[PDB]
Amino acid sequence: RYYCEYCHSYLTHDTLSVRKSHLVGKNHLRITADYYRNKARDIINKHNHKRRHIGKRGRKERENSSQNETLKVTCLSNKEKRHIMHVKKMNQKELAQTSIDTLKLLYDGSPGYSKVFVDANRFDIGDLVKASSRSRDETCESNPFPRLNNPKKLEPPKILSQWSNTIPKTSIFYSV
Amino acid sequence: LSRAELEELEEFEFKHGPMSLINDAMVTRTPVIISLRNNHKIIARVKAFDRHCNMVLENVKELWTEKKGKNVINRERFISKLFLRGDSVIVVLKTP
Amino acid sequence: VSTPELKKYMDKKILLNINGSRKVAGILRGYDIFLNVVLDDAMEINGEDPANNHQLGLQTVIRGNSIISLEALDA
Amino acid sequence: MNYNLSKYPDDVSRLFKPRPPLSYKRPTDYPYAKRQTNPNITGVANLLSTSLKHYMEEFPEGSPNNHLQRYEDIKLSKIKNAQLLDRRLQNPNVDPHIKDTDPYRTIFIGRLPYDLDEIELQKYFVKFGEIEKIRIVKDKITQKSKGYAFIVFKDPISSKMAFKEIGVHRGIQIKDRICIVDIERG
Amino acid sequence: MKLVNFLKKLRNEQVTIELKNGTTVWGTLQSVSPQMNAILTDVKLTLPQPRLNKLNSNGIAMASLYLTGGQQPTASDNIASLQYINIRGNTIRQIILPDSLNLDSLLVDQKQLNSLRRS
Amino acid sequence: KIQVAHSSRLANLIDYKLRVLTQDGRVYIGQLMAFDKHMNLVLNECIEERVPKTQLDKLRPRTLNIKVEKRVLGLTILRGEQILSTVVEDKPLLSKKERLVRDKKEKKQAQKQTKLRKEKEKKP
Amino acid sequence: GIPVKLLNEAQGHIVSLELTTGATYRGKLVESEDSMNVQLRDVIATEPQGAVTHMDQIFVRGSQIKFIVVPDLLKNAPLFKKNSSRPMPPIR
RNA sequence: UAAGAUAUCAGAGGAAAGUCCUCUGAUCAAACAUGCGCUUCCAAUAGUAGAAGGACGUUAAGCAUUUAUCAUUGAACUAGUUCAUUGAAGUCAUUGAUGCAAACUCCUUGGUCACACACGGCGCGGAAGGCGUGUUUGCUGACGUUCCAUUCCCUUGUUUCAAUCAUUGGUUAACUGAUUUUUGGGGCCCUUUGUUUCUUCUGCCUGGAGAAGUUUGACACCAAAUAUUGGUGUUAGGGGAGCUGGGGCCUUUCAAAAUUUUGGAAGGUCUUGGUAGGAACGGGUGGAUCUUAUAAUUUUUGAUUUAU
Repeated sequence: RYYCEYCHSYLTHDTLSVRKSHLVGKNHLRITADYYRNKARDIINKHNHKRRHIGKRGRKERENSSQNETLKVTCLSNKEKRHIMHVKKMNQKELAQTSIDTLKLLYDGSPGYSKVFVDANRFDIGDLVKASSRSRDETCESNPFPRLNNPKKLEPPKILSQWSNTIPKTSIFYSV
Repeated sequence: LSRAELEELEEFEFKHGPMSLINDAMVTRTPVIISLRNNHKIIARVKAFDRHCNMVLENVKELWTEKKGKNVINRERFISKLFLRGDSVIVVLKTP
Repeated sequence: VSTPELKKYMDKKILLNINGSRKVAGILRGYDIFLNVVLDDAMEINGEDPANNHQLGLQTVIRGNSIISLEALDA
Repeated sequence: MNYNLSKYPDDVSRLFKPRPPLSYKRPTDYPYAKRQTNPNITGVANLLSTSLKHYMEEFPEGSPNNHLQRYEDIKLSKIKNAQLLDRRLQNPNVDPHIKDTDPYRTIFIGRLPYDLDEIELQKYFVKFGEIEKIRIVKDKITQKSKGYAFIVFKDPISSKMAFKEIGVHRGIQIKDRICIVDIERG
Repeated sequence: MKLVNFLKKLRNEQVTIELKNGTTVWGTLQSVSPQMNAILTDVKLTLPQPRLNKLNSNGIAMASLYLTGGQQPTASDNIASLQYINIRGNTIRQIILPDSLNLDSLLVDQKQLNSLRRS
Repeated sequence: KIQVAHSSRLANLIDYKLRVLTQDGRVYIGQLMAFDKHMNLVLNECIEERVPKTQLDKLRPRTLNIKVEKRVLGLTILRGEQILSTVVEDKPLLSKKERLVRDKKEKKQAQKQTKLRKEKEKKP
Repeated sequence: GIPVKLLNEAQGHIVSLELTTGATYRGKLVESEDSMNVQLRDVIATEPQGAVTHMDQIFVRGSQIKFIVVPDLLKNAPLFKKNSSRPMPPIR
């Protein structure tokens, strides 16, 4: 007999094709997509709880650290730490999905932009994406002069929220 | 075929077939020469054999020669009891 | 046991390496469970492209104990 | 990666990041074309068959195959089994014990309880016609009831109706055992 | 018949497996598999020296001897000791079994007798 | 170094960092995770180690030091045909007692899933 | 056998090869069959003397594969769970 | 891909030959216990160390070497060499590759335990084997069906001293030992890094706290499309009572043999393990192994000792 252990279910009618109908079935794909999403975070979320080995401290260092004053520690509340871990987890999700693609935005009206950045129609990748519009025929006859009320200004540089109040308050020149 | 049918077939091919040379060499206590694909030959007496041509031997005398720039030497190594894997052999003769 | 699925390859020009050094290009007709393969208009490729290259025959069949790789030089 | 021709969506496909390309290392074994087992295998020579005599004089008597004598013990014992059977087949028109009236009148009854008697045998078999004789057979070597008997009916149609009835009927229960019936056979 | 079923009864014996390479392996034998996968214990795997005025020995096997991690640095001759070596069957060329054991007790296969005794 | 169990077959020594030899004289050293009828095996974080042709004169019979050129390749599936022998290197990160503990908690947790699945399939 | 069942788990991910001739292919793996033979798509092929090229589609007799390197996140796919609890099968 | 099988041997018994089945021996194996003056290993604090393994790290363009296409046509040329043109293929590299060696830096691992600073063992552990007895079992695991099953308490910085309080025992109100409550003093740890990392909720470094809960359940987390459904994981550690298994020892009772040895029953003492599932039975049940199809190109019955 045969079964798929992501779904945990046995196949009802065993043939080769019923397997392939289950192997590329919508239900089964959503399981195996979700199964590896759980094993991804679990290696990171279950952080290596290391084992400590405490040495018997010296007579010398015990006197040199006694004269040194005891520093204050900061412990947050349970309600506080449940929110701050909700934030810091959601922040690391953002740094995954940045993908800084300003450079594609800069060469928009150039003479080979269809052939290099559209990426349905390169050579290296182009045959593979057609399986799984802005065509390759585009030349520099259409849109001769870019600035004819068409172009958008460059989106300004991003900044950190936490340190949003380090910015100089006034601009040097008067913008419109 | 059945399991009993193959037992008849195996007794035939050992007795009335090409491997009858080995089987008639085991029973009659006649020494054989064997050539392995090692390019060295062993002069021995058979005590058992099998389907795969592997065989347990007794009073083995191997005779292996080597050469390095047309300088030859003939080495002789004696062994009491040996068990030979069957793929290694290419030709078994039965001595007169 | 199972037949190798080269169903998408057939009737395209195909280079393949026989044992070690010899490379044989032709148009793939048929195949079997052992990967012994048969192809039309064969040509043995070498280092000099027109010079050492010579044609083999109208139909030739290769044993699958000498296929290493089999690249499909077409779509 | 960019394209990801896979069943999964773009996040999950980017999750299986492969380790970077394998570093190249210049190979140490032999090239696949040049690979071969040792050729030039010098055959079993005449000079080799001349040097056999140094081996032959040293070990002139081979060791005895005593593991073969375990097979020659058993196969010869099976032939001696046939000869004791051959001593029996020469010895039924003789036995005295099977040598009353017509053999077409004789029922064999078999598997009868060791602990039957001829009177219970007679009761059951007299169900299918008048009896001319009985005999339970007992081991002549010591009188263990053998579990068979021979029953001679006044007519062979009553012998074959007794056969019908009380053997193909699963075996006639007499005392506590299931008793085949046949015709005489012998 | 399988003569590999003879090797299974040869268990806890000193033995020399001698490989296709030319590497001999002197050790204490354990369970031999049906495909002849012999598995040894207190072993000492070596290469002989084909003398003949410095004829070069097996180039691949010398690499595979050092790689095992058993070759000690001050091994002057080419040997390597270690515990436990599992050996894939097809590589066995010979097996030099010891002088003491009697073949006649061991070469009587049980399935050979159990076919004749049953018939 | 490490003393392996005197009768321990390839099925027993899962998680033991092995030292597998191929026919070409190249060695793959890693944690074993599966095996098979014809003895092809899955190592976890293996490293192929090769003696280069230049170093090989140094191993010919006369402390020797050998420049072993190695390359990382994590999670392989070897082939059987190629393996020549195996040897044991390290022992697993978890104890012998602790590998029984993780079995019984996982054996308990696996059974809990089925009964929670069967009763979620039965009524709905 | 798990060694082979793993290779099916790696469809549509980048893998490597090493053919016994001493080549090294590394491209996305499209098909595999039970004899460990594979079809790779969009590959980079490294000849035994170092020469590298690119080929769109390649097939390899499984008999000549020396090893396959798989993505490292399948090290904890459920082939490797020792104690597994399958449910009772449906009746045929 | 299929079929078959689930240790072998020997004896007695049931339905002259063999098969089937059952209890009695031997051997073999697994699991579990449990021993051996068994073997090996387990890191400074009386100090700023060190052992094993790495670095796909640096010094470093180190030092020492050797390498950068072939064919066709003309000119000059010695009697090979340079220049220009035409064709063929062409991993990248020359700060390379190959050999030699050092220094430094940094990473992962552990009993950084207890007692002692004392002229070739028999401290308490943990890790890894070898060897020996005993019990169970004879491939192993879910699942169903009838049955046997059937507990608690304290603690989650730790240790030590002092103060008092309570409880229990010894002896002639007093003394002593054990245990518990409130405070104070001293020692060590707090990386527990989400400040105890068994959950949830409250909460903290001038403190180690408080509330609720513990498996047909609860909690955490991930995924969506417009609350729901589908997935992964957590549910712990320490001590004591009970209850029960195994081990050694002691005394008593009994049977055999010639005061002793061997076996069985009970009580006492030391030590060690378990403490919520277990038995029978049942299936067109799962997986393991074994034999044969299978020595005929895709693994194991030889094309890698470079060999004439």
